[PDB]
Amino acid sequence: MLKYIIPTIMLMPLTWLSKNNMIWVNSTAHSLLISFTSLLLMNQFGDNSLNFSLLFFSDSLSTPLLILTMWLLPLMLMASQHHLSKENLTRKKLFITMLISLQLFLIMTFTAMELILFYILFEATLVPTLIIITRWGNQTERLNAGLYFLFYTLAGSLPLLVALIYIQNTVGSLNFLMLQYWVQPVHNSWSNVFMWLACMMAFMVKMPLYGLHLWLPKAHVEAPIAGSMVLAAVLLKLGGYGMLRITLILNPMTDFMAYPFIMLSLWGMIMTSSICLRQTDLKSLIAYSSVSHMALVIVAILIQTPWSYMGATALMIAHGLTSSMLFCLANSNYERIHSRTMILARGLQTLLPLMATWWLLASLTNLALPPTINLIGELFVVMSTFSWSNITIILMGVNMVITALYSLYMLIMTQRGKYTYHINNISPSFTRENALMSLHILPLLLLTLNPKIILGPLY
Amino acid sequence: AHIEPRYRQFPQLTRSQVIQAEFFSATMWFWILWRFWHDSDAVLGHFPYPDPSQWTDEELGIPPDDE
Amino acid sequence: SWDKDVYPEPPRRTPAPSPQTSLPNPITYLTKAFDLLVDRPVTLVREFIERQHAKNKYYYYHREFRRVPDITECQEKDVLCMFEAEMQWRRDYKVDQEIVNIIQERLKACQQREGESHRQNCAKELEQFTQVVKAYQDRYHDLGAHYSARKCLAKQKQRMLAERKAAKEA
Amino acid sequence: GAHLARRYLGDASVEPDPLRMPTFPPDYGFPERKEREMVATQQEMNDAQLVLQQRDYCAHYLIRFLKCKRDSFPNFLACKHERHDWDYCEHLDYVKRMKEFERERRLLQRKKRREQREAD
Amino acid sequence: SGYTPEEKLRLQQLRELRRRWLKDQELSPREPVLPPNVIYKTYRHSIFAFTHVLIPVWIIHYYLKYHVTTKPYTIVEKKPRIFPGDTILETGEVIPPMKEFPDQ
Amino acid sequence: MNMFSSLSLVTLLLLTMPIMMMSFNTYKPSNYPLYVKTAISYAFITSMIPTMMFIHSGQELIISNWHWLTIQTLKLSLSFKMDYFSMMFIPVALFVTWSIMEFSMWYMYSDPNINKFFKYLLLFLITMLILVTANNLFQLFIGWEGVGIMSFLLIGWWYGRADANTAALQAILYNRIGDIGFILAMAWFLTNLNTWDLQQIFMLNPSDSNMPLIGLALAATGKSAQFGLHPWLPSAMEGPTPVSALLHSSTMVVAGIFLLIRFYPLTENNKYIQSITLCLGAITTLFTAMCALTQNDIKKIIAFSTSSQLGLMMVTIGINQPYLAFLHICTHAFFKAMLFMCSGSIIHSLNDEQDIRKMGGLFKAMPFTTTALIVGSLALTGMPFLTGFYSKDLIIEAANTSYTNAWALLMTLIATSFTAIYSTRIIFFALLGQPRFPTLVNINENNPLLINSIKRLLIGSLFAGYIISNNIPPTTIPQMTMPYYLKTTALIVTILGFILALEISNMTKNLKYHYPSNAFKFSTLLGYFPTIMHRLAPYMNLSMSQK
Amino acid sequence: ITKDMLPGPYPKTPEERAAAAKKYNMRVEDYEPYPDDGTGYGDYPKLPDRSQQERDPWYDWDHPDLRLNWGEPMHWDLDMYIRNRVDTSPTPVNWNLMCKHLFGFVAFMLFMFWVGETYPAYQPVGPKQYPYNNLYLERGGDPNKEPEPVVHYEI
Amino acid sequence: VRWTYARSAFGIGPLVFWYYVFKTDRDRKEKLIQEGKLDRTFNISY
Ligand SMILES: CCCCCCCCCCCCO[C@@H]1O[C@H](CO)[C@@H](O[C@H]2O[C@H](CO)[C@@H](O)[C@H](O)[C@H]2O)[C@H](O)[C@H]1O
Ligand SMILES: CCCCCCCCCCCCO[C@@H]1O[C@H](CO)[C@@H](O[C@H]2O[C@H](CO)[C@@H](O)[C@H](O)[C@H]2O)[C@H](O)[C@H]1O
Ligand SMILES: CCCCCCCCCCCCO[C@@H]1O[C@H](CO)[C@@H](O[C@H]2O[C@H](CO)[C@@H](O)[C@H](O)[C@H]2O)[C@H](O)[C@H]1O
Ligand SMILES: *C(=O)CCCCCCCCCCCCC
Repeated sequence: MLKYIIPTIMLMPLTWLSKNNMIWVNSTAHSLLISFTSLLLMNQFGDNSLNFSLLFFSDSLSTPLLILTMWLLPLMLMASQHHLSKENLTRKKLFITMLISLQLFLIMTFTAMELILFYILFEATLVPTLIIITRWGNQTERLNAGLYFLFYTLAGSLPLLVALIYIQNTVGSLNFLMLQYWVQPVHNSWSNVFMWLACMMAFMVKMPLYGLHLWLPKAHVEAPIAGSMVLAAVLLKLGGYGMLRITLILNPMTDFMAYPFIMLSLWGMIMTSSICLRQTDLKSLIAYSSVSHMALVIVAILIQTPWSYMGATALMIAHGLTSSMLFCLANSNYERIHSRTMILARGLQTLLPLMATWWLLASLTNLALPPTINLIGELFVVMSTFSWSNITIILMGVNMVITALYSLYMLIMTQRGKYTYHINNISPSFTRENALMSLHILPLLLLTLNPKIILGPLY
Repeated sequence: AHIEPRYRQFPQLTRSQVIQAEFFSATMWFWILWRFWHDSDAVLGHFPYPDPSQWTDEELGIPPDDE
Repeated sequence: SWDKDVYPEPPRRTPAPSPQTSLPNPITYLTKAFDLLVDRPVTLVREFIERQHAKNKYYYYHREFRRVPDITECQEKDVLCMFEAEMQWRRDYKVDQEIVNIIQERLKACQQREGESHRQNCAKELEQFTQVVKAYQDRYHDLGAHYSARKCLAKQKQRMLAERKAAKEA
Repeated sequence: GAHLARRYLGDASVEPDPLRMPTFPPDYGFPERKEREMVATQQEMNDAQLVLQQRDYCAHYLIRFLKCKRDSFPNFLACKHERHDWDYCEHLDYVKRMKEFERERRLLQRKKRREQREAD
Repeated sequence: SGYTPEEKLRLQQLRELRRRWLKDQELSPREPVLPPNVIYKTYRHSIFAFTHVLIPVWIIHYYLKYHVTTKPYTIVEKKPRIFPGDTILETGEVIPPMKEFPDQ
Repeated sequence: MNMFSSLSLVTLLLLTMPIMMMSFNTYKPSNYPLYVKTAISYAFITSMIPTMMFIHSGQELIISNWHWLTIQTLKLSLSFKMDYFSMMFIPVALFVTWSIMEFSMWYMYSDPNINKFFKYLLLFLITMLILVTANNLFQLFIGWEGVGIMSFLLIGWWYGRADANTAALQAILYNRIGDIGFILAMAWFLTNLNTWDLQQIFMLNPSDSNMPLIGLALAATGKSAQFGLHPWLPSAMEGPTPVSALLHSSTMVVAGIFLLIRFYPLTENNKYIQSITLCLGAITTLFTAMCALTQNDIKKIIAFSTSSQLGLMMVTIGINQPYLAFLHICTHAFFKAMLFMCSGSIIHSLNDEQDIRKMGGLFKAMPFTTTALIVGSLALTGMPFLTGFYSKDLIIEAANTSYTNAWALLMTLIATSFTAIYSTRIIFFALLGQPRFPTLVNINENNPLLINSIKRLLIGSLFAGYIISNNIPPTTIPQMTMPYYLKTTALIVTILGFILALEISNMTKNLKYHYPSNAFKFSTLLGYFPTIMHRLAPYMNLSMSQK
Repeated sequence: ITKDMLPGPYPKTPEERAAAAKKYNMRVEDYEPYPDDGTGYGDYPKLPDRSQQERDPWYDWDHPDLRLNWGEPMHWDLDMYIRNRVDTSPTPVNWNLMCKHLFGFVAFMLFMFWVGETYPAYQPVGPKQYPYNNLYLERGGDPNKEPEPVVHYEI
Repeated sequence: VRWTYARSAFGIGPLVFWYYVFKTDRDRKEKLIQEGKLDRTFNISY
């Protein structure tokens, strides 16, 4: 993994040593080259994973998440440079440096063998994240509202640290390869119930789980576009990636300890989709859309069948590209009207014809139109949870109806109908914006031709 | 505009549309009469329908009332 | 092209044309038009390509995996022996998925081939599909997403205990 | 038909039950019936790939019609005689079913007549 | 119940401008200033059949004959119907007739 | 098989070529609509060659050409089932689409986005042919949702109109409710069997098929707009008239019926599902026919005519006659697509007037439109030996002589009579009488695109039923022995419907003052299903969201 | 926007009620808050629960598709009352009568279908007969076994 | 602005309900599988 760590670090000298007017050109060009070389990680095997060294490994789960992470850095740079153009030069380089350091922690996080090494990096990603959201965020409101920092660290980060420390004492190691052979069953015990919650609550909050999700809409309304892109696309998948790994050592206690979280996810899947129908803020609508989609991933991970793990991996990648594109589409409107209200500017298809095509494609993938990988992932989770209990088809089906409703409602409200009379500064879509959208959707649709490389290790 | 609009009057027609409308109206009636002549059974009935009250006890194998 | 024994097909019986109408058969004429405008030009192009291929002849091979001890022979917590047995079990699991796929493809090919008589003429294919699916279910069903040779063996021993017990009951 | 008014409004005791009839021995009342003879062998229908519902006691006339239909193409008007033989052979079968229903009804009346001849 | 004298005057003044504006939407003769019989129907159709039928079937036939049909069970025919009195091409077999039908 | 299979795929591949050429390959936006019509016309010719081979010797194939994905023991491939139903439906749909596209070349002439309109019709056709030829459930799902989205994009064509956006989103809502049944079948077939292939499903032939078949009945209920999920089809009239012609004939609405026909080997042996689809169809066929009696919008009447005929198709499925249900899909596509093209011809002449109360006196003013409308109306109402008679007549005979629900049979016969009433209603108010339209007369049907497009469907509406019914092979034993009063029931109630409708129409001329009735308001307002359901259901959901 | 032109806490005193009424461009007699409870509406006006389809379509609205003027207070549930969603326009038939006729129609048809199952229609014919033991072998029956024979006789 | 400011500024019951619906179903299903009374003849995908 040093062939990706070292070039990523070298983006920092490159950014600080570029000519003043070349910082965006230089970093975007070279970060796209790192993204190109990330495709060499797809040297996967049917039986073994790609174990590079004592610290890092890659398997079919982390590999697609790594490629998505490395793809997103150039896209974030393209999306950020317009609104940072009035920023002074030293602050543009610090902003770029935060994004590079965020990628450095993410690629290391997804490949760490040792779960304690994963924990330190899994938390180090918050330092660049909060700095980006707060220092370049919209308002004076605190994303780390204090209550959320306390609840998360007390009920999430700290219990996970103690559980991991406890596990290594008992097992003698937290290397994930070792945990595959030395795993022992978890018997019923009040102490074991608390180990289970400790091992899972941190990832539940980051997913987020329904009932622990109110932080996510607040963060999106405050974050800059790059913040929303990384947060939606990857940072939520850190919780999903963590659960897919740590559930190896939690059986068979997950057989019953998962019921409350499945209930929260199955019900919260419908409650958050319905909320999307009465959202007045695009960024909030997309944020609640992510909660609904990540409810499927939690259910898939907790019932742990081969089909649900394949569906979970596909869902995480598909949502990453789709939710990121939706935030970029909303941001482009915001950069003209300077408001997140969804009802303010209407009938935009009349004024921006091609951008309306990007909107339609983003909405069709969001509502899981076949054969997009959005549906492939969602169908697999639906197929698996039907076996878990046939009644779930009712809740899964109803959510499919509602998801189509708010996806097209968002498309209809903003793109169709009569345009707003007094808004007279809607300039034609820039090449930068059109290319930003097409770099989201083309890879998303091309993956329909070869879905196996996003189906994870269970494939 | 080879057909001028008129005010409060019957529109100007062409011969081509009137002749074609009549040819296909007359085709429909020729077809219905031609088929009815040759396939009248399809409308009235292909085969006779027996009256079961006529079948004798011998052929239905009904034993005499005292057997 | 493929192996006829693995993917069997019965001998084809096509009845001879026995026309009883003076009208020309437009299908036979379109067949000649196809055999002339489409097949022959296509065949010429392919034959040229296959000539280039014959000039350059190189070979690829089907990888062979020597057998190693199973998980039943590994020492507890001996990862070095558990690793090789675990990889071997995964390879066999992947192969067994494709053995079931071959049997399903036979069943589906049979149904289409037999037309309206498939219920009687595909009973052998149905029986074979039934037994293979049963054997696959016995091995690998209900192991979970975190399956392994160890959990496969635990399932087997549990099944072996139930079989052994019902023998006493008999 | 009138038979439905009889069974639902009138006396259902002397009306054949469609889902269970015949309820009397086939020989009863018949000094030695003949069995129905099937012309088409069982392999012939299998080769012809007849639909199972079509593999009844008329299949030989359908096997003939399907052969002529293939052999007269393009002429899709070339098999009216083969088609009519199959249609007629099916009509005769339908009439035979109509006799069984009447036979079952007549007998159910004979039973009733004899049951109430006794108690009298 | 009609227009007040100011209402009529405002309407008249907006009529002049509105009608002048619409007259100004008409295009000049030069505008837009752009930058720099059976055979015909047969050629258009003949070239269409070649590009949109012949080439596609050449590619499809090549694909099916040499790439699809060379893999097992990719194109599965329904077996032809055999009727009594047929002659099998592959073997020369002769399917026997059916029994003599009873009169009908 | 080399010619059969090659020509089977070139038809599909050919229809996608105008889509690929949109990437500026010799692009000639001068006449893209003409290019699309030509591709359909050539696609019709090539599709007729496999059809002849099937007609000849019953040849059928499966083409599983591309292996897409394997999920352990579930291999997914791009597989096309080129069988009885695909053979015969594809030429009909291509023939009908060819006429609708030539008609659209005239109807949509002034639309600035003419090219985009024709691209959407082509995609709308492609997703239907993915549906019909699909050989596994996943590929069937791609087409199933494909038509749904194109329905949304074409119903909401005029996107500045809020009513158009509301009808487009209504179609999606009602159709995705039906898709719960589709995924339920997919989940059941994957779990209880181990396949989404139709071949392995029929080979295993489960008896405990209530759950997967209730899922398919629900999926067909929404897509083909049976009672319960039906209001969206009338609402879909917001789209341009050429959209309604395709929607109501050779694409979306018959997909629900087509799905149940595909699975007849399962519905054969399930008397419970047969009883559900019989009753489900029977109420639909009557209820929608009753609604059409009092409608005044010409597009609404024809839209309810479709729901009533789709109800009759669902009845045919429920009396265990799937091959007659298919024959009705084929025949119905001819005269129903024509009726929409005749309404559009009238609507266009009268400057976008769709209310029959503002029509009248068109019998001579529009002679060729009148001829096609009369032929179309007679074909719809089962006039002997026209295209509609070869399916409707046999369906009523087969329903009469089956072991059937008695109430469903009576409701099916009354709906047949009502068909003659609203068909008369269109002829009486649109063509007869004195003109009731504005004083500046722009009536002009003299356009070769309009004449030729309607003429081809008129020829189909005369001979298509006879030609098809004489070429398809027997798959059932048609029941031809039956009493006279059951044999002639369909014709008799059709004739009494015509007689009973003349009296009602003529009383509109008496100088008597009407009096509204509870029955009249019930039929006019569509039984109040939209007014109650479309207000109450959104209210409960939307108010629930905020709190 | 300043903080004094924004929604605030529930108004207690008539002086405040005046201040909020002015804040919302409403007259004092028209203004009324929502009931003071945990719902958290604040001092936002409670406006008539009507859809935008009831507003004069001919008036020259600033937002013609929403039929809203600029500066006019927006109903709380406005996004639920846009012309694409809930409509409250007066109906030609009273709401309660509509529900009784619709439910009465569905109730009467469902009952009648149940009766139709109880008393099915059928023709006066015996069962269809099939050869070879009711097609025992064709229906996939086991050929190692022998079926108890079914015999059909001529009538 | 005032509208979107105010807007942007039952409960456990359904969760308890759904818990008993699914928990009961999966207990009935689990019992049948151990008694061999549940048909899974061809079920090998999960
Ligand atoms: C899209 C563009 C992508 C560009 C990059 C990928 C293209 C690379 C193509 C190189 C392929 C060469 O593949 C190579 O072909 C030669 C043909 O003699 C073979 O060569 C070998 O084969 C046989 C015997 O083994 C002999 O004919 C030959 O003397 C020997 O050297 C190699 O065993 C094979 O590996
Ligand atoms: C799967 C592989 C498929 C390989 C296909 C290879 C491409 C072969 C096509 C090359 C020629 C395509 O030509 C493309 O279609 C027709 C051809 O007449 C043209 O269209 C032309 O004919 C139509 C009617 O026939 C007219 O309406 C149009 O005005 C005229 O320009 C398109 O403007 C052109 O862009
Ligand atoms: C194909 C055959 C179809 C036949 C369908 C027949 C069943 C449908 C019945 C719908 C009407 C039911 O009517 C039921 O009684 C009356 C009106 O009838 C209504 O109640 C009221 O209606 C009207 C108006 O106020 C009054 O004249 C009536 O006296 C009063 O009872 C009930 O609210 C309704 O429940
Ligand atoms: C006799 O021939 C039976 C078949 C003919 C049609 C029967 C008509 C049924 C009358 C309606 C009864 C409704 C009971 C719910």
